[PDB]
Amino acid sequence: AEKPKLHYFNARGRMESTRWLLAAAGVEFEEKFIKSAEDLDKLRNDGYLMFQQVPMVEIDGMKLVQTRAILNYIASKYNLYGKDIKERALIDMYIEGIADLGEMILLLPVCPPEEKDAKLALIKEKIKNRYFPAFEKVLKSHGQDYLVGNKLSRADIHLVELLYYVEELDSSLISSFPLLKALKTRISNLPTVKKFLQPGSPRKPPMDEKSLEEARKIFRF
Amino acid sequence: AEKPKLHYFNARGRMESTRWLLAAAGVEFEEKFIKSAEDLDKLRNDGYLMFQQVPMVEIDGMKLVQTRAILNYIASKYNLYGKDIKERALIDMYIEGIADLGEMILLLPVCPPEEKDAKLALIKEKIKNRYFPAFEKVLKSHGQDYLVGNKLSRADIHLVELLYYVEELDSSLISSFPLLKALKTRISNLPTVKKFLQPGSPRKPPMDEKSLEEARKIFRF
Ligand SMILES: N[C@@H](CCC(=O)N[C@@H](CSC(=S)NCCc1ccccc1)C(=O)NCC(=O)O)C(=O)O
Ligand SMILES: N[C@@H](CCC(=O)N[C@@H](CSC(=S)NCCc1ccccc1)C(=O)NCC(=O)O)C(=O)O
Repeated sequence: AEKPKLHYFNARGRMESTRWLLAAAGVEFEEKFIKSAEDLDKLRNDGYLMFQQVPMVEIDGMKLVQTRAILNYIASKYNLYGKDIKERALIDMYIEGIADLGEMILLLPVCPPEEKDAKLALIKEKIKNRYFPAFEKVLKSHGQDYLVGNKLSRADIHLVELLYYVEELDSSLISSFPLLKALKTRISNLPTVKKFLQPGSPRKPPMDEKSLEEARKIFRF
Repeated sequence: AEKPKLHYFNARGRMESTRWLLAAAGVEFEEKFIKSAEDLDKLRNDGYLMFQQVPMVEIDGMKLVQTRAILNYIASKYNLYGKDIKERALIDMYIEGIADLGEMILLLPVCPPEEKDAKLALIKEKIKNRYFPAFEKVLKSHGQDYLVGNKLSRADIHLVELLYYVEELDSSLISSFPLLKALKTRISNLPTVKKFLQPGSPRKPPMDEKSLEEARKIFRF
């Protein structure tokens, strides 16, 4: 049990940001894929899940649930959480904006069909007018290669992950954000992240209809 | 030196857990209330809001947005975030469960009238069968006065705040969790918290009709 062990169903979902961070940190992990409501109930009954939910990661003797608890620990453990409390505040402020946007995109597929169009348009408007400007502005103001402390952090990893999902959405959205483009390229070419982006890795594909129906079967929603 | 300043409207909303945490830490703070969309637009134009939203807290030379960024910083600063990353992992796991429940309760008032009762019922069920059981188990597990590290942390503060909102919802819900009942009593009698719970503190009341209108008008939803 040297490898962290990720419990989740076979999809990006709430576990993918953790997959990215671990990979960018060069940490190898195992994944135990939930395939059925029965598998989830198994974990639930063996007392593995504090709030009866996944994501859960077995790491360092712990059974960590809650996405942010997992990410925070992993980021600290591998020195990707800034150097002090004030760097951490910037990292936290940045990645919480990223989380807000990411949550909107993550849930788009379960928007009621009569709300789907307006929600997509809202997401595009916020990307254009709120989130991309905010992060371009940060890069522009210190001119450095990384978001915080002139050094690779979880913030660059989380943001670049999001850039890939926005590109899947509408490849034109990032067009007028040169600094964001540059960041995506630099980060994507880091050896650990390059390897994750390449075919064959544990990186997961966009959720399709089949996958969405598996999640409804498993999590009973 | 300079007191923290809390930028929000005059309500609990997303700023109340910050008010609790600062107050519990014995930190005096000031509030600048937003009363109109025009006040919000000023903070925006002034460049004070990274994502054009509040909560915003001015603290130690930073304009901190994002509830979790704010709370994380304050928790670390006043030694309420555990003594090592393993304790922070437990704290994070606990408080993210508290966040999940708090979010359901926070947004209850903006449920459409034909969803209000169903949603309320779900909440009560999750309190009774998922969340209170988890936190009671943690307390029963080590038998100590505080959730983590045998010492006051943000987890105790965030939980007890939540126990007060649950009491407003349905005073019977806590009835079969003696350790939670006793935690609430103990934390409520810490000098700093006791003063916050007394009249005249920055502690805010439950949202009533007018408050909600002020919120729609101000934040344009
Ligand atoms: N705040 C928690 C949330 C955990 C959570 O919601 N877990 C889900 C599983 S996570 C999820 S549903 N993954 C897919 C998300 C998704 C669904 C549909 C379309 C797109 C994405 C779960 O366990 N449900 C069972 C239950 O609560 O009884 C966290 O961040 O870890
Ligand atoms: N993830 C962010 C979210 C901040 C946020 O949503 N702020 C709202 C204001 S906070 C909120 S609306 N508080 C009221 C809570 C409430 C809502 C509905 C019913 C009852 C209470 C805002 O600024 N909206 C304007 C905009 O996005 O353009 C954070 O935690 O800080």
